[PDB]
Formats: sequence, C-alpha cells, structure tokens
Amino acid sequence: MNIFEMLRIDEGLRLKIYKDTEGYYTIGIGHLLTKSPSLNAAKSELDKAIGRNTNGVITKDEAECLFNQDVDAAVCGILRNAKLKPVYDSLDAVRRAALINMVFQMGETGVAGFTNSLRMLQQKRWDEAAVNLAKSRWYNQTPNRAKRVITTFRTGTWDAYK
Ligand SMILES: *SC1=NC(C)(C)N(O)C1(C)C
Ligand SMILES: *SC1=NC(C)(C)N(O)C1(C)C
Ligand SMILES: [Cl-]
Ligand SMILES: [Cl-]
Ligand SMILES: [K+]
Repeated sequence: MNIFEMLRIDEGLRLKIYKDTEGYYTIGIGHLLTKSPSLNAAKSELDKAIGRNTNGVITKDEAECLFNQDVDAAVCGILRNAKLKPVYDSLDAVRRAALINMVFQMGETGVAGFTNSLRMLQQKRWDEAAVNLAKSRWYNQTPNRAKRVITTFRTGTWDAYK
C-alpha cells in the first residue's frame, strides 16, 4: 500500500465524465473538473487538463496522468501551507498519506481549517484526533471513506485498506 493505491481505492476509476459524491463533474481517479453545473464547462476543463479536444472520455493512461499530477498538487498544497506543513512534517509516512488523502478530497484550505484536529495529530493523540475528525461535515457526508482515513490516522497502519 501507498498513497497512490490508497486514493485509487477511495476514488475509483471512471473514464467518462461523471458526478462525484458532491454532485460535481469529475473524471478518472477522482479528478474534480469543476463545481459548475454546466457539463460544457466541465468538458472545457477536461480538454484543458488533457491538452486535446476530448469527447468527455479519456484513456486509462490519461486518467493515471491526471492522478499523478493531482497527488503531486496535494503534497505541494500541504508543503506550502503554514498550518498543514508542520503537521505533515511531524507524521510518519502512513499518516502522511492520510493527510494527502484529505487534501485530495477537500482541498488545502478546507483541511487547514481543521485546526483542533491538526493540533491533536501533531500532539500524537491518535484516539482523540480520531474522535475529533469524525465531528465534521466530511465524516457525515462520506462516512465510509472518512472512517478509512481516520483509522489510518488512529493506527498508523494500512489496516483499513487491506
Ligand atoms: S502524463 C501523460 N498522459 C499520456 C498518457 C498522454 N502520456 O503519454 C503522458 C505524457 C505520460
Ligand atoms: S502548491 C500547488 N502546486 C499547484 C500548481 C498544482 N497548485 O495549484 C498549488 C496547490 C498552489
Ligand atoms: Cl514526534
Ligand atoms: Cl473532540
Ligand atoms: K470518486
């Protein structure tokens, strides 16, 4: 297991534009295209991301391309954020993956907003952090995925993905 395999499990793989759990146009391995309700807007975002006139459909290799860029972007977002970087630096590799996962799903700004959870993570108070993380719109809206990510923070293992 690693961050790529973890997010591949959580996000799935679909080669045609679809709507994610929030109702937003997405493709590939959880690549958010736009929050706009316009399918044409989503298709334009797709063409720009891939660099060709698509039909709203991409190849698996293209999905993996976007995925690698997106994982990189999540790590970058963490490292450039004054709230997230110290926590990331403080974590072991498995828990780092959990934090990357959250940023991939909700974005840098959203995760940086979890101030009290972040503090508990930096304090290595894992059970307490797990309880606090579940008290969230995030957990309520995607409870199975959030449970896997939270278990990863709680235990420092990949047990939730094996
Ligand atoms: S990244 C990227 N996407 C495709 C599949 C077009 N590629 O060949 C690259 C350059 C690896
Ligand atoms: S950090 C970072 N790298 C890219 C260019 C992918 N970004 O958009 C961020 C999130 C600002
Ligand atoms: Cl430490
Ligand atoms: Cl709490
Ligand atoms: K998805």
